Amino acid sequence: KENKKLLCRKCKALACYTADVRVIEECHYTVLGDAFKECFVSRPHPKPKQFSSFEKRAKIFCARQNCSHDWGIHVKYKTFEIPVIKIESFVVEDIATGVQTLYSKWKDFHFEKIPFDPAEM
Ligand SMILES: [Zn+2]
Repeated sequence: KENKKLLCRKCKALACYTADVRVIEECHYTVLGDAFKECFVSRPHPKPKQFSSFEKRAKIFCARQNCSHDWGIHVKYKTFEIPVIKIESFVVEDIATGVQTLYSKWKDFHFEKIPFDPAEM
């Protein structure tokens, strides 16, 4: 469908657009672009889990002051350090109507799911 906005569930700030999204291994969504790196901060994790396709390194959070809502983890995939976000952490809003949706699982959120390509980086 049309491009869509993802807002910090807790603080509503603008995180990114569906267009910036890319999918790794079919069920891991990351966000291309520098703009997005301006929205979250990484906090190292002392007891990182051990996922299958990537290596966890930290939890990322809304940069916003007095928000710091949990958005997801930051990882090493192949040779890139990239974020991996949780849909539940956001609110999907349609630009032209402001209708906002709360998804709990990407399986249910339906947009153009472009497979992550190292080209774009
Ligand atoms: Zn926030």
